[PDB]
Amino acid sequence: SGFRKMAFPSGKVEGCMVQVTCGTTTLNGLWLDDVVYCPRHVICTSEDMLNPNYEDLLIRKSNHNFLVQAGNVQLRVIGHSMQNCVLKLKVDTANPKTPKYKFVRIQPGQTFSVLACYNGSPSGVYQCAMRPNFTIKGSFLNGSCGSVGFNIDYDCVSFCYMHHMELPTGVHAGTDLEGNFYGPFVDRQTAQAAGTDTTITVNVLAWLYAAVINGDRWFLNRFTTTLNDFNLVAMKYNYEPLTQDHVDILGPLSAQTGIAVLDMCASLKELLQNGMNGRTILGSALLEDEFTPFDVVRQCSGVTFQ
Amino acid sequence: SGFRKMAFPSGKVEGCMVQVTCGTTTLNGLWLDDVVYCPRHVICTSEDMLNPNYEDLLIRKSNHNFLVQAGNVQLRVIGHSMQNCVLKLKVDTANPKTPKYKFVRIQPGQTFSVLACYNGSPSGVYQCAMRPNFTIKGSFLNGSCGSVGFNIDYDCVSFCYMHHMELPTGVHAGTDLEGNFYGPFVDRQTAQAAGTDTTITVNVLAWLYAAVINGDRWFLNRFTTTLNDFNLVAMKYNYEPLTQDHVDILGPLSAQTGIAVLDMCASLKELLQNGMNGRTILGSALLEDEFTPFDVVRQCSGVTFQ
Ligand SMILES: [K+]
Ligand SMILES: [K+]
Ligand SMILES: [K+]
Ligand SMILES: [K+]
Repeated sequence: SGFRKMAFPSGKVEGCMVQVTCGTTTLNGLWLDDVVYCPRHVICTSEDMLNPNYEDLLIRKSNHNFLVQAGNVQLRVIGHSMQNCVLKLKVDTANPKTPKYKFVRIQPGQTFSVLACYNGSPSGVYQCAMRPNFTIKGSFLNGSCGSVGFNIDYDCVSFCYMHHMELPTGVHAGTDLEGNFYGPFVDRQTAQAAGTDTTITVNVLAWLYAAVINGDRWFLNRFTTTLNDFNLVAMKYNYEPLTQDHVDILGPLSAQTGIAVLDMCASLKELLQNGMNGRTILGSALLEDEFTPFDVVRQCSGVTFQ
Repeated sequence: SGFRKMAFPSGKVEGCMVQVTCGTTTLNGLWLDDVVYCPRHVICTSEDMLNPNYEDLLIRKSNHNFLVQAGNVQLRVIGHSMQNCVLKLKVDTANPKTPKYKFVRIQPGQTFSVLACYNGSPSGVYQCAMRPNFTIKGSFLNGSCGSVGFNIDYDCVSFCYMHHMELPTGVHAGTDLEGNFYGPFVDRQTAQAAGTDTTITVNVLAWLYAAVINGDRWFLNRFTTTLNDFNLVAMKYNYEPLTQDHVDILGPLSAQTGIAVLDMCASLKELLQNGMNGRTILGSALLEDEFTPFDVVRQCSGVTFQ
């Protein structure tokens, strides 16, 4: 039945994307009700970026400094405020296409769909994971800033990511929609080290469950392990520790397949130690770690979105 | 920076997905104007499937045998016809969300976005390739039939695929939206061998160009080759022949990178012969072949969609 990097449908988010211009910067903004959210670095010139005082830069801005275009329609900015690193432009018009939404702060490991936009217009949609070092390995160009990551539960869009910058290593960094960066990053043009990246253990397990649901059973082995002995081996291969919360979230998949998490863990231990012997799991020769337990359930059980 | 399996935004297609029920079979249909398109095997019982006479089964169907639900809204079927393997249900209501669209028959190697649906509701969106054996390596479950593949050019949705069946090997087969199967497949429960699957050479090349644009240069080697000497090696590794047309299509990427196609070919030759030596290209330990030259340009140049 197959298994793919599968994104949410983008329709609900497409209707919220606007173009926001200030000074020499055009990026994207998120139009929900009568508010447009965008990265506040839109207010900076090249020179401001080196050491911005955002409180002072904003005081010196006026509503008229901001041009927001929604399609062929200029939105008039009637107010402006700043929440952490997100700029909130109050506009004259509530988006008639505002979906049900929440703003959620996700954890490292968790995945979301990205709607990459340029000039307020969607370019494409792809699935991403928040890396343990709070970066995301996006596909973003110049003008992508303001693009958002989201999940959908039933009819509710949970916005969890807004893109702010690309680091020198080519990976991306951003905020929740309350404006707080994921990770030790600041919206300043100053050198900033991503922490060292690790592998999202709980996701690799989830993906192995996915492999079992799709028939692949070769990696199932006769060994068993304790959580602690597993985490010792994990550590050595630059894997995130497996928590009890992780074991609990894998519960559904363990019940669906009948294979216990610690059993699956022992199978992963051996994959880590010995390798794959030129075999593949779900078409991959590497252990894939950008699928959450929930992502697997949703793809393997057929969860739809209203 | 970065490179992902990136699907078109699904919004324009989300509004066309309906639920079509007939007897006990529920699948998806495509609601464009006052017509709903779905796979005609929806009219078959388990027993009909073994050797259906579709002309006769349909004559014995009535408009009232078909339940079409669009959201929480029953569409009344007021007519039914059959085009090859697609059922066309005339309904009382033109879809108010019908986009600009064409129905296009794609060729093997070309890619498209799939909006996987169940019960007329989208589950996810992902990028796919028409395999050289006219199958697609989808992610589809029971009830996915009627789900469509599409591309978007400016504001126009080109529908190119409608899902009809899964083969025993777990790969999928379907029709264009005129109802003609891709490949030697029939909407009948009779054994059907997919031809042997080969690798889409021109796409692997395009993806290597993508790798070069994203900095990866290790696989570039000092060798060069003739097209014919390349195709001899390709054959041995189950790669599609490289045509002159393929070399011409890769022109843009060859110009962007400055690496000539035959030069890139020699780099692929070596990858095929020697392997990767535990190195990776764009995070992958396998040669990826589900990105067209155009897909690479589009993602690396940032083309948007309205
Ligand atoms: K600016
Ligand atoms: K075991
Ligand atoms: K495409
Ligand atoms: K070369």
